[PDB]
Amino acid sequence: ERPFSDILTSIRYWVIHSITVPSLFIAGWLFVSTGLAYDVFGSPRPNEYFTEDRQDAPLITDRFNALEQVKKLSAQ
Amino acid sequence: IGTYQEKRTWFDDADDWLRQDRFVFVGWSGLLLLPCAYFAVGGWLTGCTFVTSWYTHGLASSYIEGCNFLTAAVSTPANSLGHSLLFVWGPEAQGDLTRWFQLGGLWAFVALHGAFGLIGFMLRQFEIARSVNLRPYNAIAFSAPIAVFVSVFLIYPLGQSGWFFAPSFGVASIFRFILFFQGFHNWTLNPFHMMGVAGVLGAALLCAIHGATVENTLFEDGDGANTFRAFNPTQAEETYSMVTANRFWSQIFGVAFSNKRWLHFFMLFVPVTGLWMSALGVVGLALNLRAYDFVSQEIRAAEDPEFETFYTKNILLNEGIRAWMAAQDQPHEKLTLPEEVLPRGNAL
Amino acid sequence: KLPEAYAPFSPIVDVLPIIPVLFILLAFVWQASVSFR
Amino acid sequence: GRDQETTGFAWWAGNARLINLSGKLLGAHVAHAGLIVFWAGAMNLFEVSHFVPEKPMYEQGLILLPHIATLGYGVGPGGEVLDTFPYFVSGVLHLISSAVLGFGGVYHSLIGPETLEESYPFFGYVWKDKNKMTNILGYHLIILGCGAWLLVLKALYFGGVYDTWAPGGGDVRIISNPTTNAAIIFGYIVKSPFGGDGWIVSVDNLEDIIGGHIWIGTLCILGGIWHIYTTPWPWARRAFVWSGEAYLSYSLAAVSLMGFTACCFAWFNNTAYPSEFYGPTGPEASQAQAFTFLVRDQRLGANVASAQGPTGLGKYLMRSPTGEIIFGGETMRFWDFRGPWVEPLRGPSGLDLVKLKNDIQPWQERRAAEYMTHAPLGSLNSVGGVATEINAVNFVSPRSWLATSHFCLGFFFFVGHLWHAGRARAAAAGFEKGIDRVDEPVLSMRPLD
Amino acid sequence: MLTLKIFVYTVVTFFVGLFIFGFLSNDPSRNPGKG
Amino acid sequence: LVDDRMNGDGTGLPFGVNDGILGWVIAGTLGTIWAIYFVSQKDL
Amino acid sequence: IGRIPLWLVGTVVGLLAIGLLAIFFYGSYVGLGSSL
Amino acid sequence: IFTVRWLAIHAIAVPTIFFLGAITAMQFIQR
Amino acid sequence: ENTSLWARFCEWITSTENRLYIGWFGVIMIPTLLTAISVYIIAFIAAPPVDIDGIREPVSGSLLYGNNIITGAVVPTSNAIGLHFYPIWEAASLDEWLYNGGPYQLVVCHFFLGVCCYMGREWELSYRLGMRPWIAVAYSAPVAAATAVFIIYPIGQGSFSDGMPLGISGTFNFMIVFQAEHNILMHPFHMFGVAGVFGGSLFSAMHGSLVTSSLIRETTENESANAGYKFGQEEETYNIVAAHGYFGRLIFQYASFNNSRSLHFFLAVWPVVCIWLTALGISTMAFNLNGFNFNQSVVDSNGRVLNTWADIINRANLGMEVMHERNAHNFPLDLA
Ligand code: CLA
Ligand code: CLA
Ligand code: CLA
Ligand code: CLA
Ligand SMILES: CCCCCCCCCCCCCCCC(=O)OC[C@H](COP(=O)(O)OC[C@@H](O)CO)OC(=O)CCCCCCCCCCCCCCC
Ligand SMILES: CCCCCCCCCCCCCCCCCC(=O)OC[C@H](CO)OC(=O)CCCCCCCCCCCCCCCCC
Ligand SMILES: CC1=C(/C=C/C(C)=C/C=C/C(C)=C/C=C/C=C(C)/C=C/C=C(C)/C=C/C2=C(C)CCCC2(C)C)C(C)(C)CCC1
Ligand SMILES: CC1=C(/C=C/C(C)=C/C=C/C(C)=C/C=C/C=C(C)/C=C/C=C(C)/C=C/C2=C(C)CCCC2(C)C)C(C)(C)CCC1
Ligand SMILES: CC1=C(/C=C/C(C)=C\C=C/C(C)=C/C=C/C=C(C)/C=C/C=C(C)/C=C/C2=C(C)CCCC2(C)C)C(C)(C)CCC1
Ligand SMILES: CCCCCCCCCCCCC/C=C/[C@H](O)[C@H](N)CO
Ligand code: OEX
Ligand SMILES: [Cl-]
Ligand SMILES: [Cl-]
Ligand SMILES: [Fe+2]
Ligand code: NA
Repeated sequence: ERPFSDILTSIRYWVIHSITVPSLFIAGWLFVSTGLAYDVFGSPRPNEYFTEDRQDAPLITDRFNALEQVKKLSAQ
Repeated sequence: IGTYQEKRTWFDDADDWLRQDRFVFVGWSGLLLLPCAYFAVGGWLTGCTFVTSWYTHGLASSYIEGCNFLTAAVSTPANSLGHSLLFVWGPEAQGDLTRWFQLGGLWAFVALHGAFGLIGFMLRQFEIARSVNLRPYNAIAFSAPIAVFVSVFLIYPLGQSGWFFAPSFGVASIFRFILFFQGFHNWTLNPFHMMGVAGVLGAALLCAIHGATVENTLFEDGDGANTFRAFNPTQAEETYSMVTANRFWSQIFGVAFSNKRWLHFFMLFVPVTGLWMSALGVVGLALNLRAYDFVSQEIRAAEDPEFETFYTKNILLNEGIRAWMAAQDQPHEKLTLPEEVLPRGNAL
Repeated sequence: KLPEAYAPFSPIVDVLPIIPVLFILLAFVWQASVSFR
Repeated sequence: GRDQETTGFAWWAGNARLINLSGKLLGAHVAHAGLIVFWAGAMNLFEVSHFVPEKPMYEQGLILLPHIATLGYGVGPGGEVLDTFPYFVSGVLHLISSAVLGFGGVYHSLIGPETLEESYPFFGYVWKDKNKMTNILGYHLIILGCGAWLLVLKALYFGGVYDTWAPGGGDVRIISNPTTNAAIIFGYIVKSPFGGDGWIVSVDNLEDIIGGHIWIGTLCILGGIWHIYTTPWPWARRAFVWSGEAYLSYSLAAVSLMGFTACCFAWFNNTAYPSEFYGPTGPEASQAQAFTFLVRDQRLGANVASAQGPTGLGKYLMRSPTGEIIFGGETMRFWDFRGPWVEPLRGPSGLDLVKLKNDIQPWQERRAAEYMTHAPLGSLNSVGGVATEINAVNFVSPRSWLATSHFCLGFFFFVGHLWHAGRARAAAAGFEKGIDRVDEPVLSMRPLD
Repeated sequence: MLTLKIFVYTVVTFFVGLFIFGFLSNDPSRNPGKG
Repeated sequence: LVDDRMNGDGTGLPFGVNDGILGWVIAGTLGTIWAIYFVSQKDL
Repeated sequence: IGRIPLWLVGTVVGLLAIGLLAIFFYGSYVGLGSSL
Repeated sequence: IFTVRWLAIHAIAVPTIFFLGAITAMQFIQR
Repeated sequence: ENTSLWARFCEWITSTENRLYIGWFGVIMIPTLLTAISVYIIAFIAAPPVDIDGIREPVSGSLLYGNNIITGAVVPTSNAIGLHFYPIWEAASLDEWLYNGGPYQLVVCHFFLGVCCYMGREWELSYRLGMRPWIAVAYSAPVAAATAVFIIYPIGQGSFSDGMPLGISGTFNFMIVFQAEHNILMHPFHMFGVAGVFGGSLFSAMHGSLVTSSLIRETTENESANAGYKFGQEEETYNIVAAHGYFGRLIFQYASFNNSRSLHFFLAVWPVVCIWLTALGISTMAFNLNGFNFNQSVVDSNGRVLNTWADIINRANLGMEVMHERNAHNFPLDLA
């Protein structure tokens, strides 16, 4: 029935988990370290917070053209 | 059903598969609860980790920017977006995911999926109670968290200017929301909120008292020093002395419970009633119908420079919360107020 | 700072406070090893 | 060890399994004493290694280096550190002694005698033997009296203990003629605990401190001899529960009272806890704010005696509830604060206006580090002062740290005293496990109504 | 006003004396349990 | 001064007493309770 | 089944979790979010 | 296996490990 | 034992036949709490205005001086007093004692002694009834919280004016000022306490639902289903076998709470330990240990301050800070 006590003790679990868990950890590490998190989720880099034109907190101030405007005042 | 032939269809097979004992129960409600709840928790954990709030609120609320667990949050959209549902395909995002994250659409995603997950969860409570043939008092009790969630995350922002004034999904975000209700609504002075506070405090009191009383009337039921192994689910006798408990609390407090029915119904009743009263109060606050002032007190203090109460002190504190919080709280309002018009006491 | 004859052992010193915290956790390890009998 | 099926105690109550095992109980005690001395030595070495000599000994998060520095080990006239070798020696000696104690505790826990009566009748003890328990209590009382007389010897003959009240800003001062007046010592112990007096946090001088230590050491030695050569009276037998759990609860209540009391010493006392080593107390830096702003605003030219605040009470000087002249700010609650930089400025009636105008000392002026930062604010994750302060300075007061922690552990130990006192009473009565279910006491009582 | 202090001191001393001597007066034997 | 005051707040008064009558009534009350308990102890 | 002790597995997972929490607390004093 | 238990356990476990590796990576990011 | 004065007094005090048990802890609980009740009621009804901040600016707090139940409060002691033990005999007149805040000190001291002796009396009744004694240990958490807000916090701040006012609007005032100066919301002990009351309500609702749902028929749609049998039988109703199955099937059927004793122990211990934690959080913030301070923790590559939800909380906190005691401060840095 595998009541979660025998599987954790068995080596069959840890043979296939000595690769999957470290590979996922390394995948997350590279996902952060390659800038892919910034590119995918749109968070600005520490050097990409203030553009030369605006030096204050950005404001969306529009609804139906919000996509075009956020493309305008984002970090290019 | 009801002594009929009832030729089988696809529904009978689907019901037989869904209503089976497993590691996790699925049921028909799992067609909604499992995806909606998984997406709500995953979206919250993703927004707290990667999705920024620099565009909408002008602040950092994610782990990629330097925020803690108590600090990062899934922030609400901008007030200029109003009550837009903020779909990915909607006119705001226009099918662009990386700008949909930047536009605060993840808050609407998490909120709608959490609401439907709560719906699916209390449906699951109904389905499991029907499978085990028990009354759905768990669902009746869970109706109050659903009411609180609906009134707080839906009804209040729909009454206000937009989703921007809704609670952002986080810790410091919720603290901001709480202080905003203190400064702008005088939420402590609201009798519905007072009823909710009484309900929660009385429910915690009931939990502690009931647990301590049962654990201190546990009977012998064994010879070892650990009473926990003295319990047997097979036996048909009560594990604690209700007569002894009743006499103890009658001579300590004056009143005591004599019915386990009434004791546990009261334990169910107090927090549900408190949370429902608080939900009604937040609904009242959704339209700024707040119990902010006492007219007699304010007229008395207006015509009397001597008359002061702690309520007047609270009113003065709320004024400072509003004045010193609005400029950095609402960037849409563009409140560039100078420091001299902001109120100050002496020397601080 | 430590005296000049004990300066290389200061990084060893920097870990020594946490050993009592490690002791109660060692007791928990021993309870796990005896399977909480 | 043993299992639950024989002892009756679960793993989360495993130390109860050695209640009746004298040798294992002794081993647990000796290993725990090794843990205490190990923390002392390790934390001392950590504080020495993390010690910057130019900064005072409170911007660095050091709590026990001030404890050695109060004794006079490596302390200059004004409060400078001179050398850290006594601190290093104390840490190393504690580490080695902890190694010895840990070896003994591990030995007696693992392969020592399981029970001490069958082979070592001097150390064997049953919890119901009142004469034996008073003998052990007498041995420990004599040991504690010797420990107090050790501090007395250090103060009297070994040229130690730092006096803040010495002129110029304190000095390591050898104490001559300690006040052994019974009236003074017991008037300290029987007086009010409130703001006017303070019950035990009122010692303003090392003479009274060392006189009280002489009294406590002599009394502890005499009481130890008394307990060695006596047996508890029948009234004490009828009043107390004689079991090992009840004795633990008595010790827990006493040590929780000690924990609250030490928290109060930490927050208010500036004599046994010098400000140069522990930072300002609660009342100071608040008195120092008013004092420094008074002297600054009279250095500009504005008079401070005839200057009133927005409420008409005095921006700098006012009168206390009693007619003493005190500082006029919101620090009127802290008008009882006595400091080495205040008393020469203070006179019989009040704050001595003429002394404020003319007889201010440059070292008292330079004692503005008391006020500047270092007021016992500081937040949990460090950062600066009040909760609305920004991330500028890395400081929390050591007085704040070892007052907050000590109040927390004192309250927990009061709770533990309640738990153990109740369970000891229930054990002596016979219903620690529950109700007998065939003859419960309630059915033998008349109903209330 | 001094007599108010005298009366309160008498009352407090009375109740504290009742507390102390009542707990001295065979308190561990006031149990229904056999022991 | 404009009124009569006890002026006992502070000054480290033992058990808070500032007159001998307070110490005497404390001792008398404790002694009376002790005497009743002593002549009336051991149940009988 | 029973090849590696369950208490040993739980102990190793406990050290990994404690180390991860230590890294998380150490990262609050360095880099982003360190207020410096 | 690939049953309901496997699917639920892995749908919880895999993104949590990915996110934990991501957060451990973000611990060493400096401005 | 029957013809002796102290005997008859002892077996009247320790008697379990009283309607309310008195005991040797009750001989101290009853007079102190009756004194506190009387003084609190009289002060709440007709207390003259009292100068809380020591700045000759009294606040009313009493109904006959023009306020309602919500805004009426027995106001704390004067700041000028400090924690200097001001009873009636230390005043020259009752009017002066009332103007300086003596009723608050009287009620708070008597209430602290009364709740401590109430806990002791709970233990005493548990001992005299053959019970187990840890109901007093459970009650030690609200006593700790009351001590923290009425005694310990004034001790740490140096003035009984810092005590929580005996009222509702005064309680809110104490809350807001405490927020402004200690950041209680960002204090982990306060988070533990909030989680404790929320989980206490959660577990109370769960326990009530599971015990009220798991029944066999004994009460019909009428008052009772006694048609099977009337009162006077030991054949028990209820269930904890199907309730545990429902709770298991609710999530994953491995978090086993099949032991009713373990379930009730958890119900007892969770809110008690969390209220212990939040009471000690208040006691630590009394000595200004305060909450988390993450103001301007997030800075960019050039070092500009990126705003934060913690920064918004900081703005609200300092807005509260400039309002508190508008006239009671003469110096910039708030230390006393
Ligand atoms: C201050 C902490 C402390 C101390 C000093 C002790 C001490 C003791 N416990 Mg105990 N315990 C503790 C905490 C502590 N415990 C905690 C927190 C729990 C709850 C998890 C328990 C639960 C518990 C149970 C259930 C039992 C004990 C038992 C015992 C006794 C014997 C252990 C034994 O025989 O098995 C042997 C143990 C080991 C072989 C592993 C320990 C390894 C050594 C001794 C320590 C680690 C190495 C150390 C660094 C060596 C120092 C080197 C030296 C040269 C300096 C012993 C006196 C037993 C008992 O009651 O006796 C009847 C028992 O069954 N404990
Ligand atoms: C006359 C016999 C005797 C003596 C001298 C001691 C002495 C001591 N016991 Mg011990 N004990 C005894 C009998 C004795 N015990 C017996 C029969 C039992 C039952 C088995 C125990 C059980 C016991 C336990 C369970 C524990 C102790 C502990 C301790 C130490 C506590 C003091 C401390 O660590 O703080 C600090 C010390 C001081 C402040 C004193 C300063 C040093 C002075 C100057 C030395 C005094 C010299 C003095 C002239 C000699 C004393 C004369 C003697 C006749 C009393 C201490 C050294 C505790 C321990 O393990 O500590 C390691 C502990 O946990 N004892
Ligand atoms: C009397 C107790 C006490 C006191 C007052 C202090 C005080 C201090 N310590 Mg210290 N320390 C202590 C005990 C104490 N310590 C112990 C027992 C250890 C051994 C582990 C250490 C090891 C230690 C180190 C290594 C360092 C300090 C440092 C410091 C200084 C800064 C502390 C800080 O950074 O934030 C304080 C940290 C906290 C407030 C963390 C809170 C932990 C709470 C109590 C957890 C409990 C919460 C809750 C109940 C959890 C429930 C879960 C549970 C069931 C498992 C400060 C003056 C630092 C220093 O400045 O060096 C000189 C330093 O680096 N300490
Ligand atoms: C020097 C004081 C002292 C001593 C000698 C004892 C001794 C004993 N206690 Mg006890 N206790 C104490 C203080 C003390 N206690 C205090 C202060 C409290 C209140 C918190 C308690 C509450 C308590 C309870 C509820 C119980 C005992 C029990 C026991 C017995 C078995 C202990 C055991 O093996 O559990 C195992 C030890 C552990 C599992 C470790 C405990 C982990 C704690 C709870 C988490 C906190 C640790 C963390 C590092 C600190 C965070 C900071 C802190 C300030 C919160 C034993 C004889 C048991 C008993 O009654 O047996 C008869 C039991 O049920 N105690
Ligand atoms: C010295 C002793 C110290 C304690 C004295 C103070 C205790 C006060 C008694 C509690 C109130 C009585 C509740 C009546 C209601 C009542 O008597 O109901 C009776 C009820 C007993 O129920 P039964 O077990 O009999 O239920 C079965 C019935 O349906 C069949 O008869 O008591 C309870 O519900 C349990 C205790 C709840 C008590 C809730 C506390 C409510 C707080 C009240 C606050 C008042 C406002 C503040 C004042 C302005
Ligand atoms: C102003 C200074 C402040 C500081 C001074 C404070 C001094 C406090 C001294 C109290 C010490 C008494 C310990 C007894 C504890 C209970 C013993 C018992 O359970 O006792 C019971 C026990 C059972 O056999 O009996 C016995 O062993 C009898 C032994 C008890 C001793 C009796 C005390 C002397 C009696 C004097 C009567 C006072 C009479 C009234 C005076 C009126 C003045 C006008
Ligand atoms: C019984 C038991 C127990 C307990 C145990 C214990 C408690 C132990 C211990 C122990 C101890 C208590 C130990 C200690 C120690 C110490 C040591 C081991 C040391 C040392 C030394 C050295 C080597 C040093 C060096 C140095 C110096 C000299 C200075 C400079 C620096 C350095 C560091 C280098 C438990 C709980 C587990 C469980 C149950 C059973
Ligand atoms: C060192 C020092 C000093 C000195 C001090 C002292 C001298 C102390 C003491 C003290 C004392 C001298 C104490 C005593 C005590 C006692 C106690 C604390 C007790 C008790 C107990 C109880 C609580 C009881 C209970 C009971 C009753 C009530 C009756 C019946 C029985 C019973 C048990 C139940 C000074 C400050 C000067 C200076 C600094 C340092
Ligand atoms: C967004 C979004 C989405 C969703 C997604 C999902 C549904 C997923 C996920 C996910 C997840 C789900 C993630 C996670 C995370 C987690 C974490 C990050 C964790 C952690 C941390 C920590 C720190 C922990 C600690 C602890 C505790 C407290 C418990 C036990 C012990 C330990 C130590 C482990 C999609 C794509 C559809 C689209 C739309 C939007
Ligand atoms: C209380 C402080 C005393 C200071 C001097 C200590 C000297 C120690 C002398 C011990 C007194 C001996 C009393 C003898 C008691 C006997 O065990 C029984 N009374 C025998 O009848
Ligand atoms: O009196 Mn109530 O309160 Ca403790 O802070 Mn400073 O002083 Mn007042 O201020 Mn915020
Ligand atoms: Cl001020
Ligand atoms: Cl205010
Ligand atoms: Fe129940
Ligand atoms: Na002001």
